[PDB]
Amino acid sequence: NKMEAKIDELINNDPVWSSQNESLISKPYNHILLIVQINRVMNLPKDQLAIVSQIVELLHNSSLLIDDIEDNAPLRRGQTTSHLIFGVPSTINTANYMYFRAMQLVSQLTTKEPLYHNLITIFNEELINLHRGQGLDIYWRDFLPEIIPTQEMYLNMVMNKTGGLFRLTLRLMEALSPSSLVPFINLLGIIYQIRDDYLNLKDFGFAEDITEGKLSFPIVHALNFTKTKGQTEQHNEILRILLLRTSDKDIKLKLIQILEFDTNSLAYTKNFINQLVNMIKN
Amino acid sequence: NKMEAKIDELINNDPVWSSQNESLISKPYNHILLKPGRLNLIVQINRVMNLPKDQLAIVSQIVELLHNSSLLIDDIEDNAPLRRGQTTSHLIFGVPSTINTANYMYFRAMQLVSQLTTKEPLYHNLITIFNEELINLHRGQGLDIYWRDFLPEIIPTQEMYLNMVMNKTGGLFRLTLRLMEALSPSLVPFINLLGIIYQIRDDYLNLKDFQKGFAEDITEGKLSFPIVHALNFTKTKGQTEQHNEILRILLLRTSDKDIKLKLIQILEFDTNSLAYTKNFINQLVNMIKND
Ligand SMILES: CCCCCCCCC(O)(P(=O)(O)O)P(=O)(O)O
Ligand SMILES: CCCCCCCCC(O)(P(=O)(O)O)P(=O)(O)O
Ligand SMILES: CCCCCCCCC(O)(P(=O)(O)O)P(=O)(O)O
Ligand SMILES: [Mg+2]
Repeated sequence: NKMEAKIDELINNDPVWSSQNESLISKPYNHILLIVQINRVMNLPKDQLAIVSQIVELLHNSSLLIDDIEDNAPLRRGQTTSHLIFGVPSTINTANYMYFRAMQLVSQLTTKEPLYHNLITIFNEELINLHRGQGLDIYWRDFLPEIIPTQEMYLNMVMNKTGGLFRLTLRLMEALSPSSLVPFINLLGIIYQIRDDYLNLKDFGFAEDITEGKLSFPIVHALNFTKTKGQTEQHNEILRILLLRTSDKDIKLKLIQILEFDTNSLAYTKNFINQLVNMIKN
Repeated sequence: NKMEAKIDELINNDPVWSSQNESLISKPYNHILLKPGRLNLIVQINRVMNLPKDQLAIVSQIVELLHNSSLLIDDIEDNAPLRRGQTTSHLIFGVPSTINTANYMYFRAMQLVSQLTTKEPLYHNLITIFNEELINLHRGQGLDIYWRDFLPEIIPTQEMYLNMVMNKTGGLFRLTLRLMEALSPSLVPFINLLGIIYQIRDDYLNLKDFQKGFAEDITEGKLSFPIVHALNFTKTKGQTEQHNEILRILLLRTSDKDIKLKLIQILEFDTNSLAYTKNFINQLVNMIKND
């Protein structure tokens, strides 16, 4: 009787969610928490610009939470990663929750049915590309040495992965522009990712990419260079170190030395970046 | 300048993605499809809804994709060793690929919504429903995981448990119903009640089948309906030792069969949570059938 009235009230109402439940679920996210120039070309009413910014931050910060779980990373922005503090379970769920909260902010960008559809299609396509690229980068790392990607394979993976959020931001803005730079943002994403792989080793930075076993741009060059020159032992030593998932700084340095002195992959990568930067700068 | 050409063809084209690539990253998902898992429920609701078969199939693929992908994530979150009688995908392909693939399929499911219509207004409503219920699904899952992982910081009351279920289990049931109603050329209250019955019966059988199954909810430390009743019952009656012993067992995350059986028998004889739950289920069932 009393129970029934309560069940009645419950099922006839929208699901109950308090501001306090929201805070509990947002903890892994708030922890990591600690465009306008592109707008000098797009000129979006500071209104929409606010939402696009929130969308990008939600996606970007959430994808980093997941990326850190996927790479078992101990640090991010100089502090202990969220999953080590709140646990992997809550961190995955919170990150995924923020993906859908970002998705909901898209509807406040516009109610114009034609443009709305376009915005959700862009959001959908680029999150698809982001995940395809991440899945490929993860697959090569976790199945090593089953597949050693080539430079071309690596660049296609980057166009999907890194290119995704770069293209997402640019395409949303362009579509809302009251006034294509995609080829340019793509080049920019490639530069940013290769430089990120390069600096991970040069700052050595804990050179966490080695510990993670990542097929970075220099590693890909080094593996294909040693394969081509028939340097079996060197090729194998590189694979052996990546497979150790080691945190030993001496071992990480040993690999970096193979890359500096045997395959000259760091100079190779620097050069490649300079040629890309030149394509923009020229 | 030959690199320049390659680079140019690269950046001026859509990202390259092959069917071989698609197959590689689909492994964790394909594995959960190997064993049968709904198409039923959808067809029953269609007696009321009358969706043409070609659209019913698409709603069906959407719910399938989301449900299966949810289970991949759920199993990682509960560190479940088995799903549908087989080794769990994360244990085979690893947590990283599995998280990524499950999340990838959430977006492939979203992409399918546009195979339902070309009418802009209706398209917008379907996406909004999709979006709302995925938000609700994660809100309830967030709470369920939080209570379990930070126990004994929060001991939910029956009411909090029911709101968590309305969000979590209610999410897929309402998503399915709302999409169909929005397509039909409200049974929401009914579907909410069906989901609550479904979840509580699920919590109940996980223990009763062990007292044919592994009472894995105990190994997972879950604040199930019978556990919620027992924790509040022991607190209310001043059964301090049993209240703390229930907490200690959950926190063990144990696979020991005898320890799980001890906890189930505490629910059976000491707190009468199993009988309480069996009756709560019957009463909810009565609210329907008798109407
Ligand atoms: C589906 C989530 C994909 C997130 C990818 C984010 C890129 C992260 C890196 O920038 P980081 O791990 O050095 O922060 P990447 O070098 O591209 O792996
Ligand atoms: C309408 C949402 C789906 C309802 C059906 C759920 C079936 C039960 C399982 O989720 P489980 O027995 O592994 O917990 P499935 O694996 O999909 O059969
Ligand atoms: C945002 C992911 C939500 C996943 C929800 C999965 C519910 C699965 C269960 O049906 P099962 O773990 O017994 O298969 P639940 O009893 O509700 O945990
Ligand atoms: Mg990096």
